[PDB]
Amino acid sequence: SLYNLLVGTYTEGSSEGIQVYRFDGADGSVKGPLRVAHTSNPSYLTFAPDQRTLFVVNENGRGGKGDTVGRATSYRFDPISGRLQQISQVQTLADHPTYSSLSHDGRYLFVANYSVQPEGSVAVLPVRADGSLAPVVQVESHQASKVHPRQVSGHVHSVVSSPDGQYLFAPDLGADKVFVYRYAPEQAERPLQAADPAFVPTPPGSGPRHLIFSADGRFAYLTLELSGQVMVFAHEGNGRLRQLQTHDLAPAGFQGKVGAGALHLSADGRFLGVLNRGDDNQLVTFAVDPASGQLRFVERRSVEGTEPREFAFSPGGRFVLVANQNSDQLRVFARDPQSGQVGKTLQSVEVGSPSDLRFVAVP
Repeated sequence: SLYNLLVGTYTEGSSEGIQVYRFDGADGSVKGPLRVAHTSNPSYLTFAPDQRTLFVVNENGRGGKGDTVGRATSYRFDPISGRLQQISQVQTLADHPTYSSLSHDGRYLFVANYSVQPEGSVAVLPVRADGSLAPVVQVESHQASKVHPRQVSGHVHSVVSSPDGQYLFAPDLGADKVFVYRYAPEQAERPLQAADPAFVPTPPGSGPRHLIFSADGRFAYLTLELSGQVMVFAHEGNGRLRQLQTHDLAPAGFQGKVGAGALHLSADGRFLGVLNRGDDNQLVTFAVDPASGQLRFVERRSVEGTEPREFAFSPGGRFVLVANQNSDQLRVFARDPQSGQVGKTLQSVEVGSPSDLRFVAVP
């Protein structure tokens, strides 16, 4: 049961770009890399539904040694050989683009410019029929909350459409808000229209980061980086969210820094995994109530490294893989798809500053 495993990375160290590995669902082994696509800081990977057209953010910023402006790059991917072919590359108009997503009709790539220095933004990039990117047509920056030093300017950390695709949600870690836009392709010159409400506030100094929706669009889950929490919302459609629940990621009595990072639901909708960084460095697993969407704590598993940046459940659910950015390693763990429990460490993979993981089956 063999899959391509594409690994995004930061390229300040040994990595030279996107690394292509092979994952075996039969034993959990990771082998490679087979190929590396040379490019600057390809830290987040987004595939079109064909699983052949790949969109990448080049998370460059002004204080870098190398390229200093944010870019987005598109690729074609051959899942037989592992080959990646660059199609196009354009500026995102702000530093550190760190996340992207395609509009539901494929007409645009929404980009989250994080921008360590002022100012971050949502950027809108048209996508041509051949998968090439066109220059930015819209840029939206935001007012910051100034509750934490990391919030003196706006920092967009994800851009996520509702599953029906009509609205685009943009958690801004510097604003303590999730901004909400209506997607209006009929207005090619400004496809993102501010909705009502225009945002969903989060607690002061909480740092909203990543948002996901349940498959049925009824609920949304949001990490709060600075507070070390995950928030549960009911999604009403029309771009409206109402708060249901907030849960700490670290136990009561945990002394040490915390940081909430990536989150993903399992393919059966039954479990939510959330990373907590800081001094905690755990994958936190919750059971998801299908009726209320609320979360019940199941377990915490040490990621055996520092700054876990992303993770991915394996396609069959019998493994989970964590990218430990500061440790320069991937870790593969056994997983029980029934209980959601994460077990024995099966392998550690040395890779420079890994930041994202994506599975594509080998035809």
